[PDB]
Amino acid sequence: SHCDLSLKIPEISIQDMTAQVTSPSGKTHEAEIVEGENHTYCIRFVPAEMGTHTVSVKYKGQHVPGSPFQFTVGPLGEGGAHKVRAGGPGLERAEAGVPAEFSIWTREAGAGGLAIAVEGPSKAEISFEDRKDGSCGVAYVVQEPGDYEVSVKFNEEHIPDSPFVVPVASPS
Amino acid sequence: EKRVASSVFITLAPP
Repeated sequence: SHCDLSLKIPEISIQDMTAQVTSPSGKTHEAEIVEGENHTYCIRFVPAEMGTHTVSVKYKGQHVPGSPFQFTVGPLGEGGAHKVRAGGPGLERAEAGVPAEFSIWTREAGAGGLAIAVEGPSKAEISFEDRKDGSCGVAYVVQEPGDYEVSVKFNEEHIPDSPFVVPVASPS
Repeated sequence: EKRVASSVFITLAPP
């Protein structure tokens, strides 16, 4: 019942519209389109996979303005972001140009989608290390000093203590 | 004071 995307588009008709959703695996599926109040169309998809999905929306075979759109899915209402924990120096303080490292423990949440975002005065390079011990290593490097926000989400819900505010100094 | 986003997603498998 969540409208994964809504589009207000005048003087089209639903029977000539198509909404094709591509999942992260590359699988495509046809989304359900329903017309709400106004000419506001609700596009709904029941996802089998977590992560950002793409939707192409066409009227009479032509992309609408904005297409392709994307949307993210989750959470599922079953737990579970609250069972993930993250910690380490890279969530406390860092230095510009120097890998800021931390771990994420995801084993209690089980299967899903883990998103790591870093926001601030430069673009982060992010590294992921799968470990066979139930934990993930993450590292990021940012070029510019400043306050960064580091977000860790499971199925698009922030885990405990996310977002982390991280002061990044010039190296010393 | 410019602010940019960088984000990565990981598919987590059943344990």
